[PDB]
Amino acid sequence: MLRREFGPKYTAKINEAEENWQARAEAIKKGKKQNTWDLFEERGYVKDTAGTKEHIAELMRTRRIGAYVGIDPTAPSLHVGHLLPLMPLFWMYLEGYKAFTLIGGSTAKIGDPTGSSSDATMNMTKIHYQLKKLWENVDTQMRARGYEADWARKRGIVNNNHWWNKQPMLEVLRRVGHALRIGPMLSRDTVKNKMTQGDGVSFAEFTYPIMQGWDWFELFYQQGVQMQIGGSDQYGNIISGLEVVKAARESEPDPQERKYVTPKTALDECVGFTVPLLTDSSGAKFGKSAGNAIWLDPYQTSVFDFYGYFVRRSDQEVENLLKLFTFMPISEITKTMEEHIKDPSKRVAQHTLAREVVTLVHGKQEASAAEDQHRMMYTGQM
Amino acid sequence: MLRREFGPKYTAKINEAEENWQARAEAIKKGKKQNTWDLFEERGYVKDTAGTKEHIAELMRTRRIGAYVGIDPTAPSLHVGHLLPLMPLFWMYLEGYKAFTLIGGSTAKIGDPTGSSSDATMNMTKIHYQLKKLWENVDTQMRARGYEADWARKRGIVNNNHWWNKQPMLEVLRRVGHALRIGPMLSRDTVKNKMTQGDGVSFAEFTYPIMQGWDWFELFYQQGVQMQIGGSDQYGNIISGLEVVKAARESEPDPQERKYVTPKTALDECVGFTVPLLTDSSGAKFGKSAGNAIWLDPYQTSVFDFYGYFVRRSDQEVENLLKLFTFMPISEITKTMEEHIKDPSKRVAQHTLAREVVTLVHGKQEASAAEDQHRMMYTGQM
Ligand SMILES: N[C@@H](Cc1ccc(O)cc1)C(=O)O
Ligand SMILES: N[C@@H](Cc1ccc(O)cc1)C(=O)O
Repeated sequence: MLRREFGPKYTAKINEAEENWQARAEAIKKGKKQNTWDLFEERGYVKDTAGTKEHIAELMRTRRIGAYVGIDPTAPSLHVGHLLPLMPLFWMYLEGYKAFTLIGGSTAKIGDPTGSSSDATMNMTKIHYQLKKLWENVDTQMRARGYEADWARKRGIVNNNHWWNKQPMLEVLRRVGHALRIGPMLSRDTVKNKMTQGDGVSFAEFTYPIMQGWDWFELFYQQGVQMQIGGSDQYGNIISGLEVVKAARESEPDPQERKYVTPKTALDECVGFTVPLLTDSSGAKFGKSAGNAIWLDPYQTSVFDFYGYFVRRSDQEVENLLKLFTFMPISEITKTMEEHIKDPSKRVAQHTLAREVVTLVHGKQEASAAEDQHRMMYTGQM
Repeated sequence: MLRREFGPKYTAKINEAEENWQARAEAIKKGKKQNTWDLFEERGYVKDTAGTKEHIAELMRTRRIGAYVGIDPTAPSLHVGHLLPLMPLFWMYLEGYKAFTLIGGSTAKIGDPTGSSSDATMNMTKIHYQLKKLWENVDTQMRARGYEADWARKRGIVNNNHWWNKQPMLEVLRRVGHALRIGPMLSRDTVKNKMTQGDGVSFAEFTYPIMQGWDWFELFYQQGVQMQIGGSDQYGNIISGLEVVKAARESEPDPQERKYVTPKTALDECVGFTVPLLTDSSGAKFGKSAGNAIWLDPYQTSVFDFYGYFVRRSDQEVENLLKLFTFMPISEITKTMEEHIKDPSKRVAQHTLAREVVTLVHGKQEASAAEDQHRMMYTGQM
């Protein structure tokens, strides 16, 4: 598909960015530079892919694509469980892609089927605040990890209420509703599970993945977003989302828009993947400690208790978590584990994980103070 | 539910209309006047009811309700098959109810699952034209059948593009999507038929009865329409429509609107019914002659051929069709059949049916000329 028209000044910068991206692409082809896709694989972020690995790898190599993660504001704080899909997104941002965190302002009212507006508006506000705060810390870490400035690197926070507040139903149905079949939607475990056992599925719940697909269409249209990264349970939604985006791009009625939105080549298609489901060996969900989430908000979970959660991670899982939840180069993680196995009881690896994650969420100062506290002769049980 | 506020002049007329309606209601209770519901039963219009017969009868007795029939403009002309659901609607209009023919301008693009916009806009225009023309002939017949003027009697033509062009999807999902379960929607023959055999069901097709339900909500809200009359195959849609309307009325967030839209009493609820499926004893669908519809448009089906269709109706079915497709009092139909059985070969009953239906669709002059032609010594085969 053709690039849209812009002014002469923006255009020059876009061309230079494309030239830079292609030098990067050739460096990857020659093996001088690791493809961010191969980084995803090496660090353990890839569970399921919508699109082949080879497809996604070559898209990532050849194009400075946009990617996104959606988050439904179902509570006033994010918790550490939310961090997992965000990490590969943050890596792409560090690498100079365009990366978006979409707040599901409208879609949280429908609710993602499993597997008051006063409060819901407050939650939206707080999630936006927290994502802005976290994105700022990503910038801090970008700078600390030696990544250079890049004009074409982009981050954003989008709320899907931007289109859902007024998006006509008729248009959605006409642009994608004829293309989407309910059999495949119904022939997916999440739907059959909730219908056979549980209290059935509402039309709104049934429609949720169509709305999430239209979200992706809106991000593709507006920001060139070709990739969705999803939580471990989002594979089905990503598959449906791809169908919705494809239908929408193929049904664009204006021939002038079709030049920009209708795919012309194989790599114009959208792609997605999901991150692993993280549990410990006792079955505990990552980010749950006792009957409680480990919140990013210090007013819900103290920094000390946030650090505590990570310092208590098992020796079995800690290397995997260093790869997933830090921006440490693999060589640095290898050296940490080398030190750690000299005497695991010292919890070198876990203190490192804690320091790195607290540093990302709460900053280096808070991280240092929390570490000091967790190295005192008494630290609680718990 | 309370009546909305109006000016002092309109208000007085509404009160008088209500007083007149209540005198009528009491006349029905005392057996001086036939309930229009019992007229429906006597003339053969009732197939299935959404709501009990007793419910619908008492609603009709006690309230000057609004009723509607929806027609999807899938072709440039209506045909005589369309007349069947319209006839009880026209009877209500004659009796002083409020009666609407809704054109499915937006919903024809989705298509009612079974059991170009240049052309589709042209079809919309032509259907509106034809319905205006037919409604005018209803007025003519109203006057010829001795019905007196009534300020509160009302007819209208509405196109659902009036709301569908801009109606936000989010609002529809929030107001009725949590209340509607896909199991009952899926556990209906039309859906299972088209999914098991046939090429499946699109999301748009699956959503069609929700849109038709919102249509009814819009007509309830705007015009006090509590009744839908449907074609023989519309029972499932009417049941779903009732659920959508109920959900919408119960979910109204504004307490000032709830006084008007949220039901307070048993008779505030909506109701519907369907008309019979008409076939002859050879299995031919009513209004199909050879492989062709009998169109209301003289440019597609000549008046002579329209009359011809009715004059050829069987002796077995003709009394039933006189009741369904004419405004003849039962006593008049009884006298016609009395004359007819003296010598059926003269086709007295069928010429009467033809005259009456042609008179409604094409006018008395065209009816007279066509009868003259069909009484010539040669009339064609066919
Ligand atoms: N469905 C995702 C969140 C999400 C919302 C909107 C989107 O467009 C994408 C993702 C979840 O709840 O886990
Ligand atoms: N579904 C009906 C037509 C219709 C359309 C819209 C309505 O709101 C009601 C009825 C049919 O095609 O037979």
